[PDB]
Amino acid sequence: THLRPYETLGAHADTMDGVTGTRFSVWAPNARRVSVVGQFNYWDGRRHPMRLRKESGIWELFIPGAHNGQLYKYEMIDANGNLRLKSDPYAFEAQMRPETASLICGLPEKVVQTEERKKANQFDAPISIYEVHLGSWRRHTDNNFWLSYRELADQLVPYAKWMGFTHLELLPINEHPFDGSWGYQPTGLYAPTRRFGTRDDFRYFIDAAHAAGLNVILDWVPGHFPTDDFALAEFDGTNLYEHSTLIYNYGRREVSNFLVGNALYWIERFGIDALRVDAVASMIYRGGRENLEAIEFLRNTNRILGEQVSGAVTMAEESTDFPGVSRPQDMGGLGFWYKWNLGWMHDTLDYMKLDPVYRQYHHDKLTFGILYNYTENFVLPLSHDEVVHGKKSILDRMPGDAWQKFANLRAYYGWMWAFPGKKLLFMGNEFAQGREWNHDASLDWHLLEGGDNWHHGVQRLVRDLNLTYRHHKAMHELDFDPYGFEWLVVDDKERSVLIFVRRDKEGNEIIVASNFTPVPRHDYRFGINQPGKWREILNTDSMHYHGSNAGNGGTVHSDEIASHGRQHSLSLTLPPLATIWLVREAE
Ligand SMILES: OC[C@H]1O[C@@H]2O[C@H]3[C@H](O)[C@@H](O)[C@@H](O[C@H]4[C@H](O)[C@@H](O)[C@@H](O[C@H]5[C@H](O)[C@@H](O)[C@@H](O[C@H]6[C@H](O)[C@@H](O)[C@@H](O[C@H]7[C@H](O)[C@@H](O)[C@@H](O[C@H]1[C@H](O)[C@H]2O)O[C@@H]7CO)O[C@@H]6CO)O[C@@H]5CO)O[C@@H]4CO)O[C@@H]3CO
Ligand SMILES: OC[C@H]1O[C@@H]2O[C@H]3[C@H](O)[C@@H](O)[C@@H](O[C@H]4[C@H](O)[C@@H](O)[C@@H](O[C@H]5[C@H](O)[C@@H](O)[C@@H](O[C@H]6[C@H](O)[C@@H](O)[C@@H](O[C@H]7[C@H](O)[C@@H](O)[C@@H](O[C@H]1[C@H](O)[C@H]2O)O[C@@H]7CO)O[C@@H]6CO)O[C@@H]5CO)O[C@@H]4CO)O[C@@H]3CO
Repeated sequence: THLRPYETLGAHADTMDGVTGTRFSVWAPNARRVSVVGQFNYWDGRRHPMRLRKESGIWELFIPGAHNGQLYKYEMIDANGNLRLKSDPYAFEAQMRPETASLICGLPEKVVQTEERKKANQFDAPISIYEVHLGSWRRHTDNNFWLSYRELADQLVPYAKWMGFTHLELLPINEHPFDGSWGYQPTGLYAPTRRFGTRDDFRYFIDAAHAAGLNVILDWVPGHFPTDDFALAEFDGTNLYEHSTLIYNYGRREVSNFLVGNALYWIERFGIDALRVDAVASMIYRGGRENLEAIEFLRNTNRILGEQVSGAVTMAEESTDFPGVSRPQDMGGLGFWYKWNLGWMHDTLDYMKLDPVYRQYHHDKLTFGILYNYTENFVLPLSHDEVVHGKKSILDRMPGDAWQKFANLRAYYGWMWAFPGKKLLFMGNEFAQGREWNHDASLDWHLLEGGDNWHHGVQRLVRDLNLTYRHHKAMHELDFDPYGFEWLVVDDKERSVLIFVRRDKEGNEIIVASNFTPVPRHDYRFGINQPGKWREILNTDSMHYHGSNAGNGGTVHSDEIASHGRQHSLSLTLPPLATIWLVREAE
């Protein structure tokens, strides 16, 4: 099939009877004369000129002498044309940023997705995502140097495992010239950025995450076009990948193939378990208002991906409300598995930002999320996009003095981990970093030095939340089935107390109660479905995270006393600015 253009183009290693070498392949429909430079070729085009094939379009030439390990570029005349030293677009590795040349390397081996890594990707799974910018997670203390891929294999991977995440999500690791793009303005789409080491160093890093029982989600940018370093624009002299606001042309089957391959490339040749596409709204908008060319391309890919690599999922962030982004292509379209719930993020943060005394008027911000919960398969994200550009850290959004801010933050996490939808937390959120995220420095790990403090408390809470959320199927099995969620107290606006139930397929119930004001609530009676002995399995006010240790303090048995149109009732202590999770003890 014509499906994986990385398996044939690029710069492979082939044999031509005994004599060994490097079977090159580029792509230009016009051009007129393209050849190969490098260290095996003295960087001069009149030593190895390359021969065209007219039907397909690929200029090529086996070369007996150039090995895996030597630098190279290309050299072409174009539609008329000029002289251009073009970079291989299928460069599986790229030189350091002196000249940004390519490098002769093969395909890395091949990874078979396990059945356990597929099982961690499915709708009924616990999914907690640690999202990380590899360039600013951590840095060496003495010189502020990046950690390598192998150092991240030793430090980021165990830290994520211990913290209880199921997934690691990397910002784009495309090669790219500018740090401050974070990876969203790429040059080498097929090359693991050399900032952190070789391509095999990065492959080693993925096996390590895999060894630790982590899936790796990769941020994938098929919707951002290379605008820097002349790399992919006016390439052959005409407009191949580029069109005629410097966007892509997903027209030709060989711009499609380039992209479809790149998705397949990471999943198959590194072991990547999920891809996340950002800004689908900018991809399919800006005939109709739409961009029907890009709608077809996503719809296509997510069906191709669903049958080739049947276990690896896709996720999307769409900033309008294009309907059914996470619904099958046959009707609605797009065909992703998951979608980021930005609406939820905006609504709940707005709620958290409110002075607690004003919360009674904005109850709607917490209860609205159920309405549209079953229109998409949702990821509750607390992303990098939320903590830069003057938007503040998540911690600094909270009202109150220091202790009140932290208690607020803990309750919000308590609530978030209970609420229907998968989970995503950006690095530094877990220890309540005070400052906005700075891509040019390490995170504020200095906060965690010295005596045990409030940041230790939040980090502990995130790990307990992760471990409690995994474990109990009620917390994660039925995110997308109305059966998995039922309000117990939706309408206590006055006191800002919200209670609801989570449910597994067996029908076990976990009660989540949030008190969003610093007024302690004693003897708060509410109705329940399953009478019996009840017990706290989670309490954001526990002194373990530096709360006041307010709580129910033991087993609590219910009463046959009606409440909220229900036959039996629990009467509980609700701690101030706090959520608690209750479980039913078996009889
Ligand atoms: O420079 C020689 C250096 O070469 C090799 O470094 C590699 C390394 O593998 C990677 O770190 C990477 O370097 C990156 C950095 O990671 C990136 O953050 C940035 O670094 C800047 C820093 O942000 C900034 O602090 C400062 O760095 C100063 C630093 O304060 C001093 O410690 C001093 O560094 C010297 C070291 O003491 C010494 O070990 C040696 O370093 C080698 C290293 O052995 C080797 O691994 O010499 C350096 C002097 O360079 O001075 C530096 C100033 O450079 O400034 C830098 C730059 O803005 O920069 C690079 C991004 O390319 O890649 C390098 C090389 O490929
Ligand atoms: O703009 C959206 C919505 O905003 C306001 O709704 C509040 C509501 O006031 C709160 O009490 C709470 O709603 C809770 C309920 O307490 C809880 O029972 C459950 O709701 C379910 C209902 O039991 C059930 O009726 C059904 O709702 C259907 C129903 O056929 C229609 O009502 C329809 O809703 C539309 C309304 O016609 C329209 O008024 C507006 O809704 C407003 C609402 O006016 C206002 O009070 O638009 C909606 C479009 O949906 O459709 C729904 C099904 O989609 O199913 C619900 C869901 O389980 O859960 C809710 C949600 O937590 O919170 C909401 C939101 O702030």
